[PDB]
Formats: sequence, C-alpha cells, structure tokens
Amino acid sequence: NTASIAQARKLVEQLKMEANIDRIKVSKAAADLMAYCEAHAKEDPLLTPVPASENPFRE
Amino acid sequence: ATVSLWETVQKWREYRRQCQRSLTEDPPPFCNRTFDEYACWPDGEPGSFVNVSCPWYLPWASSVPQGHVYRFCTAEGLWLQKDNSSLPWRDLSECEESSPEEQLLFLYIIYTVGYALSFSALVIASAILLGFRHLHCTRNYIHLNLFASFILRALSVFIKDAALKWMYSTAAQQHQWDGLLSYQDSLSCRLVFLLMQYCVAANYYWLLVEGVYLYTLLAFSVFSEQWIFRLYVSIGWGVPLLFVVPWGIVKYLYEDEGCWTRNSNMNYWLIIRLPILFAIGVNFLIFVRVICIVVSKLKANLDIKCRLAKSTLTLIPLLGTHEVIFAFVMDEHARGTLRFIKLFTELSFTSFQGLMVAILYCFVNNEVQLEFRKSWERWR
Amino acid sequence: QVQLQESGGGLVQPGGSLRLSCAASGFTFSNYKMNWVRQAPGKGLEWVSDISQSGASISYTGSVKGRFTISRDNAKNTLYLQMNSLKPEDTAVYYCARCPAPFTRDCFDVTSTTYAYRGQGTQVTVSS
Amino acid sequence: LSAEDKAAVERSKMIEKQLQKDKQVYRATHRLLLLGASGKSTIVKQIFETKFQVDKVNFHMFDVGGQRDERRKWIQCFNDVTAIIFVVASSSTNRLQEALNLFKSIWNNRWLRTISVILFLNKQDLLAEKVLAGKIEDYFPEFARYTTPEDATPEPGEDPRVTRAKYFIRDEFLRISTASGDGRHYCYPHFTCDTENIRRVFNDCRDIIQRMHLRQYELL
Amino acid sequence: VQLVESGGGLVQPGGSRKLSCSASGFAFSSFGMHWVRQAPEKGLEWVAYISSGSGTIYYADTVKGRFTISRDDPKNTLFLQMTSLRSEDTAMYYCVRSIYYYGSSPFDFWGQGTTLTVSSSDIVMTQATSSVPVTPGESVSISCRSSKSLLHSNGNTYLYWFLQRPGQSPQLLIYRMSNLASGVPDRFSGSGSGTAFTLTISRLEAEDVGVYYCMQHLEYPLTFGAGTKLEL
Amino acid sequence: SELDQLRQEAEQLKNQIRDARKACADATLSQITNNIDPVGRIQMRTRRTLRGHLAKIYAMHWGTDSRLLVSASQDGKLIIWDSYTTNKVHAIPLRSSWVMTCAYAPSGNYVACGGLDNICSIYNLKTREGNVRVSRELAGHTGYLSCCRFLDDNQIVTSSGDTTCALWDIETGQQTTTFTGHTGDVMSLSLAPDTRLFVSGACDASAKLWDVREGMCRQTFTGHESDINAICFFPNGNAFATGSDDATCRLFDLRADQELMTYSHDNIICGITSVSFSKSGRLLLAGYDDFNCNVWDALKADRAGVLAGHDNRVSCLGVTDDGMAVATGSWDSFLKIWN
Ligand SMILES: Cc1cc(-n2nc3c(c2-n2ccn(-c4ccc5c(cnn5C)c4F)c2=O)[C@H](C)N(C(=O)c2cc4cc([C@H]5CCOC(C)(C)C5)ccc4n2[C@@]2(c4noc(=O)[nH]4)C[C@@H]2C)CC3)cc(C)c1F
Repeated sequence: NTASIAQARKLVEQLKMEANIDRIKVSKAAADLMAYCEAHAKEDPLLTPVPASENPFRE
Repeated sequence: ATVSLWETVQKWREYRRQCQRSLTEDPPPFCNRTFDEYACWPDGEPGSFVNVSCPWYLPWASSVPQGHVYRFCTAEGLWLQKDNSSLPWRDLSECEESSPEEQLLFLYIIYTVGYALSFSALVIASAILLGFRHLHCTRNYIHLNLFASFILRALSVFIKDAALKWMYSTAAQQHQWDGLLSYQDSLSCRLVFLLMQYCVAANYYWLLVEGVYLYTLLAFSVFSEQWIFRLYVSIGWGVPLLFVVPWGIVKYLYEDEGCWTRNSNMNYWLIIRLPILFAIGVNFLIFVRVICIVVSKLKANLDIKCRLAKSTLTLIPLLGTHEVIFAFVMDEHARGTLRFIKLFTELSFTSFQGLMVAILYCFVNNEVQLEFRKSWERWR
Repeated sequence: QVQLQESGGGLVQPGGSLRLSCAASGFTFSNYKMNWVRQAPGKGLEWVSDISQSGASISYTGSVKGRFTISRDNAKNTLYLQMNSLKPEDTAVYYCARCPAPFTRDCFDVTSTTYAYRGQGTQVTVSS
Repeated sequence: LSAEDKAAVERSKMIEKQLQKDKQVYRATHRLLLLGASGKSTIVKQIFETKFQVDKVNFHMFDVGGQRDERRKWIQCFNDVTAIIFVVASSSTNRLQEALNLFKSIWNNRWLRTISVILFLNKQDLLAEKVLAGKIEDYFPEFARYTTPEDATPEPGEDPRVTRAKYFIRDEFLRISTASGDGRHYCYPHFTCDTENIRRVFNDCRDIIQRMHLRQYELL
Repeated sequence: VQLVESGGGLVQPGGSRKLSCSASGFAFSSFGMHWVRQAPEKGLEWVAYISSGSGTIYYADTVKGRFTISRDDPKNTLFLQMTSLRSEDTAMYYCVRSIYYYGSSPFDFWGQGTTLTVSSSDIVMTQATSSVPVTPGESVSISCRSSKSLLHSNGNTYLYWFLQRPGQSPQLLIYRMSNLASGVPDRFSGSGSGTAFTLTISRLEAEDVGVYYCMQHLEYPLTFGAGTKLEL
Repeated sequence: SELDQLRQEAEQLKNQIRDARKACADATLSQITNNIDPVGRIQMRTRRTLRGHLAKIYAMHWGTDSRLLVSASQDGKLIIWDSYTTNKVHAIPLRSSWVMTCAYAPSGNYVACGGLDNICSIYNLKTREGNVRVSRELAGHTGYLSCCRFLDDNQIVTSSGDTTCALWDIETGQQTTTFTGHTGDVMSLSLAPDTRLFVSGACDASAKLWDVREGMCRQTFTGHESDINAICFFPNGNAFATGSDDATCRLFDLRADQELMTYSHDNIICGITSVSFSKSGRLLLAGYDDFNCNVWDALKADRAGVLAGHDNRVSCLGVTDDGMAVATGSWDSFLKIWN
C-alpha cells in the first residue's frame, strides 16, 4: 500500500517523462525506412542472390 | 513319389561309379561290356538277348520292377541299329513313362510372391529409414539391418530357385547331365549353399538381436548405446558366421557329396538347426517377457483386449515368434495329409514376415508418417 | 495495449447477488481464455473461475460451485461474473485476468501481485 | 585441400569424440524437476542442482526456488526433463487449488505434453489430524458425492475419513490429469511421510522410460 | 606458460636418446607439439610434429624413421626418441607449443631447448639477406621469398615470422603473414602476397636485435629460411 | 484515495500519449509502400548443418567476423562453430546445464552465457594458457537471465526474468546501472548499431527503449498483446521489430514512437520466438513455434519466403553482420545456415 503508491508515483513520473518528447510523423519515418531499405538493397546477399563464386557457404 | 532331377543325377553318379567298379572286373564271355551312360551292359555274347532290369537311377525307377529292358546283340557284333551307325538296339519300351517342382508349384508360387512382395516392401522401408535422416537412431538402425537381413534371405531364396530353374531348363532338354555332376562336384556350388545357409542363420539371429535389443531397452536400465549397438551388430552378423562356417567345414570333411545337401547323419544338420532353434526359443522367452511387461503397464494404468491384441499382433512378426508353433519337430503330420498344409503355412508365414515387418515398422509407424507429412508440406 | 477495465461491485448483503464485469480492450478477446482471480484482504491471490475461448469449457473453484456463474461476450469483448448468495468469507478484491497465450489451455496467472495481463480489479465487500 | 585446416578438422574430431562421451554420460542421467508450492533432505543421505545415484542410475534434480512465481517462461526449458516431481501440501487460504491449477497448467502446456509427473502429497499426517479434529469439505462440495475406491488399499492405522479424503485428493489429481491426455505421459501419485521416497522415484522413472520405449515400438 | 626440455649432452653416433619436454602452465592435451632444431652455427629447421590426441604424426624427411615423437598427456610431457644418430643431428632442440583452430596462433611458445651434440619435394623459403645493419628509430624492412605460392584457396597465407634474440628461445612475431601475436609490440608489421613477403619494423627501438626466421606452413615438412640478422 | 488520483493521472497520461501518437499517424507503412516491387519467392536453402549438440539449442549469436557462431545448448555445452567449414572450434562445458542465452563479443574475445542459475558467465577465449576459462561470473539478478549482449569488450548488458535489465562492468564485476520499469519478465534485448540506446522486449507486451549512458526508459511501446519473446533493432537504429506469443511480428519506430507494421497471417496460430533483419533491413526473418521460419517483407508485410527445415521448434535466429547467411537454431539440436 506504500510500495504500491511509490510504484504509482514512479509510473506517473515515467509517463510524464515519456509523453514529453517530439515525434516525427509516421509518413516521414516510414519514408526514411523505405529510403534506407532502397539505398542498401544492393548490399544484402539475401534478396539479391549472390552467386556461388563468392558465396562462402557453397562447396 | 517326391523325387527330382537333382538327386536323380546324384543317383546317376552313384550308378556310374558302382557299375564301373563292377564292370572293371567282369569275366570274359559279340558286343562288348560298354557303359552307354544310360544302362549297364555285362560281357555280351554273340546272338544273346540280355534282359536286365530298368536302371534304378530313374525317377520312375521303382514303378517298373517286374519289367526288363532287353537288348539282343547279334553275331555281327552290333545289335538292331536304326541305320548304319554305332548305336546298338537300346529300346526302352519297358522303362517308358511326381517331382517337387510340380507337386508344390502352388506352394512355390505363393512363397515366391511372398518373398517378392517382401523384397519390394523392405527395399522401400530401407529407403524410407535411410533417406530422411531424422529417423536415424539406434532402434531404427537395428530395424534397418534387420530389414537388410530379410532382403538377403529373400535374395537367397530367389537365387536358389531361379538357379534350379535355369539348371533344370538347361538339362531338361538333355540327358548327359555333365555340368550338373561337375556342378555339384565343384566348390562353387558349396560356396553358394554356404552363403544361403548364412543368410538363413543371419535372419534368425537378427530376429534374436531385435528381441534382445527391445529387452535391454525394457529391462537393463543401465547400458551404453554405442558399445551395445556395436555388440548387437556383431551378434547379428558374425555369430551366424561363427556357427555356419564350422558346419560348412565339417560337412566339407565328412559328408562331402551331394554338394553338401544329403544330411544322412542327422547330427550334421542338427548342428546348424540347433542355434536357429536357440534363437527361436530365446526369442519366444523375450516375447513372453515383453508381453508380460505390457500387461503390467496396462493393468497399472489408473478395454485392454484391443490393446493386448494390437501389441501381440505387432510383436509376433518382429520377433519371429510364429515359428514356435512349429519349432517343435513332431513328424506325426503324415496322417491326414496335414504335413502339406503345415509346410504350406510355415513357408507362407516365413515368406510374408518381411512384408509384415516392413508395414508394421515403417509404413504405419507414426514417426515415419510424420516425416512424410512434414516433408510434403515443405515440398509444396 | 492490454487493458482490462473492471466494473461493478462494492458493499452487498450476505445472501444477496451481484454481477461484476470486465471490459477487455486491446486484444482479440476470442483468442484467449479468461479467468476471475480474487485476493482476500490479507490472503494472497487465489483463482476463482475459468472460461475458454469459445466459452464452451468452463471451470470454477471448489468454494463457489453453483453460487457463481462465469460468462463471456466475445461480441462485446467483455467478461461477466454473476455471483449469487455471497458469503462474508467471499469479500475480496476481484480481478479479470487473461491467460497469457492465445489458442492454448495452460494458465499461469495468479502470481505474487505481478502479472501484467490482469486489471486493477474491484473491491467487493460482504458485510452488515 | 586443407593445408593446416587438416589440424583444425582433427581438433573438431576430438571435440566430437568428447561430445560423444558426454552424450553417453548425458542420456544415462535422468533429469527431473522438483516443483512445489521438506521432501528434499531425505535424498542426499545416500542449492538448485542435485546429482544423486540410485541402483547405479544417475538421477539429476534441479530445484527452482530461486526464481519468481511467474512460471510460464522458465518452465519451457524443462521440456527435455524425464519427470516433474510435483509436490503438494495435502493439507493446504486454499493453496491446493493453486496446486491443482499448477498441475493442470503443467499437464496441458504444449511443451510439457511429453512429461510425466511424479505427484507427491506431503503432510498426509497433517491432513489426517486436520480431518480428525475437524475444513476440507468447506473448500470442496464435490467431496460429499465421493466414495473411496474398493481397489484403494487402506493404509493400516488411519481413519476411514482420512482414507476417503486422501484418495479423494489423489483421484481428483488423476481426473485432472486424464481429462486430456493422449496416453503420451501419465501421473504417478504417492503419499510421503520420512523414509526413502526415492525408491518410488526410481520405480516411477523406470515406468516412464519403459512406457516411452514401449510406445516408440507402437506397442502402446 | 612453461616448457622445459631435458636430456641433452654429448652422444656417440648411432646411439639413441630421449628428449623430454615437461609442460606446465597450460592445458597440454590440446596442443600440437613440434620439435624444431637448430645446428649450432646455422638456422632453425623443423624435426617433428605430434598433434593433439596423438592422432597425426609427421616427421621431417631427414629424420623420418630415425626419430620418433610421442607425448604423455597425463604427464604433460613430450618425448623425442632419437635412434641412429648422425653428425648432422648435433643441434639445439626446441619444444614448440602449437594449437590449430580458426584464428589460433600456432608456434607461439618455445621452450629453452637442449643442446644435444654428436662427437665422432619441399617448399624452399629463400631468405633475402644474411645480415643487415640497424640503428634505432628507422623502419627496418626485410623480405622473404617462397618457392610456391603460400596463398591457399581460403585466403590464408601460411607464412610465420619469428624473432630470435641472442641466447633466447625464438618467439613468434607474426602468424599468417599479417597478424601480430600476443605480447608483440605494435612496431612490427607483415605484408606481401604469394611468394613475396615482407616483415617491417617501423619505428625501431632496442631489445630487437636478433635473427628473423620465415616459416612456411602451407604443407609439411615445415621449412624455414636461413634467417636475417639485425645488427648495431 | 491518493492512489486513486495517481491512477487518474496515469490514465490521463495514457490518453495524452495515445492522442500524440494519433496526431502523428497520417499514413501507415502499408500505404506508402505500395509503389515498391516485392521480393518474390526466396528459395533460401540449408547450406551447412551444425549437428553437434546433445540437447536442444536454446540460443545463438554470430560473431562479428560473420564466420564464428556461438550456440548454447541445455546439455551444459556452449560451442563456438566455424560456419564456413562446419567444424567446431571450442566446446565449453558450463556450470549449470540450463543456459537460456549466449553472446559472442564484438571483439571476439569473450563469450557470455546465462540461464536459470541467474548468473551471466563470461568465458575468455583468447587466453594464453590454452583452454577457455570463466573470466567473470556476474551474479546480481534475482531471476533467470534471458538475453545478454556485449556492448564492447569491457561491459555487458543483460536482461533477466525479474523485470530488470542491467549494465555490468566486467572488469569490476557489478552493475554499472540497472534498468527497471518492466512489470514482467524481460525475455530479450537488442542493441542499436551505435550501441548507445537499446531496446528490451518483455513479458508484459511492452518494449522499452532505454538509454545506456543514463539508465532511464526513454520510450515505451505497447502494440503487442502477449509476452514479447524477441526483439531486434532495425539496421539504422530508428526502428525495431518484435514478436510475441500472439503469433505476430510488430515493426515499431523509435522517432514515430508507435507501431508501424503488424506482420500476421491466418495460418499462423503459433507464438513466435526469434526475429532478425537482413543487412538491408528488408527481410524481417522471424522464427516461429510451428517448426518453420518466415521471411517477411518489412515493407510489404507479405510472406516473401518460408524457411523449411527444422524438426522441432526453432528457438533462436541470427543474421551475420555482412548479411551473408541466416542461422537458425532449434530444439532438435541442429543449427541450420541459410542463404
Ligand atoms: C516348392 C518346394 C520345393 C521343395 N524342394 N524339396 C526338395 C527340393 C526342393 N526344391 C527347392 C527349390 N526347388 C525348385 C526347383 C526348380 C523349380 C522350382 C520352381 N520352379 N522350378 C523350375 C523349385 F521350387 C525344389 O524343387 C530339392 C529338389 N531337393 C533337395 O534335396 C535340395 C537341392 C538343393 C540345392 C541347393 C542349392 C545348393 C547351391 O547351389 C544351388 C544351385 C543354388 C542349389 C540347396 C538346397 C537343396 N535341397 C534341399 C531343399 N529342399 O527344399 C529346398 O528348398 N531345398 C534339401 C536342402 C534343404 C529335394 C527336396 C521344398 C519346398 C519346401 C518347396 F516348397
């Protein structure tokens, strides 16, 4: 009942500290994610299949 | 009657040897005392009609004792030939005319179709336990070379009866029989027969190995999987060799003829029949003990007729326990012709046993069907 | 967000009746099975009742067989507990608690006042 | 073609040989989980872990007393265990309904569905004297409609009310165990108290290993 | 951390000895062990190799049959049984620790060795220079050449570089042509390609004058160079 | 009561946070990623199979050289694997047989593990005395360890099943800081690329973005609806993906502070247990309990690939730092490596 209200006070403190942040709009953030995936789509060997000449798991 | 051409050419060998060892001390008597490999001839006389019996090496030999093949050599030294040739008058109207390739041909086709379907079912089972790699364990390895042993015994039986089909086909049009007599005289025949006896003993001891492996899963809680697996492979393959090759050499030393297949002194066939009987008896002991364990588990489970029936009926072909109903040698089935139906059902169950274990230990095992379902879903 | 807002309950006459409820929001209510859990004053939390996903399989604790009845409205996404003939040992704080996994039967949700898929609960008092 | 990589493959083969030796010592050891709400100082006579040996069989006991009561994530790790030795105070408030729910959640959890449960009911003399001077019937109205099974052996010395309550708790655990089970794992109840309970754990574990070996030959 | 060899002295030719190597300070049973000798006024050359668990034993061609290496893994002890000695087997013998896993650093620890004197194809590592004069401070670079491309298929150029200070056990400098060993200061560096190799002590300072050996490790028998000496 | 007005204030604060998230929610990621081409049927296939363990493999972590890989199994073994040539390097016996996590250091020198023994043990690989030794035995958590990741060579972050993550200094042996604020067991954590603010998914369906140099939960994400079993940061450190027992993955964004994409499917009724991204950040790999894994498209939310294979449930999953392969580890004692 006192540990409960101390837990409640720190929960309300955490929500005050977490509410008071700036938030980039979801269209801009998802545009940034899409731009990161499109910029680095050339480097990953999973969606671009790297051939057996330099894929080190093919014997 | 129960006489075939195999023992007929054995008797023809014996006939030639005793007739040779008799006619090499014939007194002087105008035909000579020649042996035309079909009939003996004594010291012939000019203008004499020798009326001798039918030679006893024939299959129909006991059928005509009252008759007599009779041939008359003239004073011109050669008998009533068909034309200008050296053949004497060897006329066989007195000796004129049941073999096991006719009397049991229904039995033949049923046990060879049993071994054929078992050979197919076991080669599919060996593929379905090797080519999945999730099914690999000690238990499936014991089952796996058990399956290989059923394959090897069925191949023994195939090579046996097909080889006799080829040999009776290649000597049915002939009478000189020479490659057969030199075949049984050869050691290649004895090596092939020893290989077949090894296949038989290996199948019975792999049934014994399956029994002792299931027993040591149930009873011996303390065991090594690795060392006792190597030990069970050794018991399965080498111990049949360990009593087959002493049998082979003692038959090589002491009853050499017949291509090792006459077994007159019953001790010699007895020393190859006893360890197989030991497999069957010990395996019945394990069958009784395992079914007693299953009955204990069911009456302790805090409707059992179906489960006991399913347990015993899936355990019998795995352990070969069915041969216990004729492991006792009675020899009194020759009254009411039940010996034929006894031999029928015993070769029939021995033929189908490989099919029964291939369907009860791969094709309805839930883990193999789980591997089918999961390899079909990841195949789509 | 897993949210379990309870409703109903307070002072009530012994022998009387009551019906308390839990509006469950933030999750597909049909995939989970639900429980009522109670905590007597002083005593720890104890289980009261289970209702399954379709509401078919149903369970109560020993002490309240016949006296209580649990039900669920998957359409309204809510969980009802109809209590009848309440006794003075049945005063407690009541909790709607969902079992943590979807599509399963097992539940692990009566823990030492730390199980986050459990609402704040209502005081229900039987006195005179 | 493996210049000094040959020596690395030879090192790996020695690693595989040592792991083969560890496999031989691993499957010869029976892991079992003591889970309750003493029964443990009667075992080391011959803090989490325990390795003991009965009839030259290595048993391996892990106690989970140093965790929290949220059990749902760390109990998955015991799916390869051989048995969960479940301990319930047979005179438990009503802690034993919590014990029934814990057993049911053990029994139905989709990774513990191959795990048999060795069920120990401690404090049976406490239940005996509580029903003697009494309680349990207040918690359980289904106990009125209960009859002692005729095959249930009476422990010589105790009251018939003690037997009917005792075997009621046992058969009620059995009803919760067999309400949903494919025959893939069973429950082995006993009654402790003092002497060596470990013989029952030995016999039980042998029963579990034998039933698993039997039903992996489709004999069950 | 500790290797002691034992069993030196002077032996008449044709005889037999046993060099012993007591190891203390590391788990002995998981190390390939090499015997590597040196003629008393010449450079090092390899003798023998027993692996971890004694399952792979290689010898040099000039001792193949005459010597026999074994090890007692409980006694942490290495054995070289030397039979039919010749005049050329007069050498300082060395017990070399060597582990072979991925990224491991073989030939990194070397015992004090023993003097064993007698009184009565392959990869050829061409060392570049007999001796080179050195003042402190500069970037002393010394080269080495192979008779066969040490670049394997997996990109592991199996060239090792060894400092030997005067009167000291020859310690490892560089394993696999580019990697510094543990405890080696940063001033050392290694470079090159197949059959073209370069050790470089940029920013030289003292406690560095020694003979630098150039070990092939692409295939047995492991051959060294003649060694390049630094001076003052 | 005063507890009641604090709960009223906390409810007003949830309202304010939900309003702020709603105000910045103009177009979902499914909307503005229609104009992108999909990936297609990705026939990833088993390349190596690391068949060495005795019990179930409970965790795995790749090296940063993309070749070595630690697998921790519950037979008491933790063995480094050379993936390129499928041979072992070390085989470390543990103290407690129940390890639930492992971690390969980015320097390659140490390997952490930990489990029901409530202790993160740090083994030293590069010692000059031969065999591996337990270099540090960090014991301050009160519940089981669930995940652990090295920040660098010197300090390790752990998460436990007593609602706490913790930053530990290894050279001293105690917690530099704690991270409290969860209400359930913290099943996993995932570092950022810059290793300055990590996330933790827990058993209260809430993922927290912490700050390592402070110790405060700066952001808190509530999209899921069951215990979060895995978490993985997106390769630029602006987003992260989670997965739970609710059979879904969820891509959250840190700066947008809310859930962006919910990767679910009708045939998926099993909980999921291990997530990782590819190097581009396009394939969200996610290992499930139905013995499969799924290669989701992080922008189309389509099942681009389905990793077949394992015969018991996959339990851990890790993509190399050069993105070359994906290693899965299951409860059938086998590691699979996929390209
Ligand atoms: C149908 C049937 C037949 C028989 N039966 N009874 C007999 C025989 C056969 N018998 C076996 C195969 N055939 C046979 C022959 C030609 C056939 C067919 C069908 N179509 N065609 C065209 C056919 F079925 C055959 O007649 C043979 C003729 N015999 C032998 O003494 C005989 C010859 C023989 C030759 C070889 C080997 C040694 C090494 O090299 C070899 C060349 C391989 C010979 C191995 C064993 C042999 N034995 C035995 C045998 N007794 O039974 C077997 O199986 N063996 C006693 C030993 C166990 C007379 C008694 C028995 C049963 C229970 C049965 F149901």
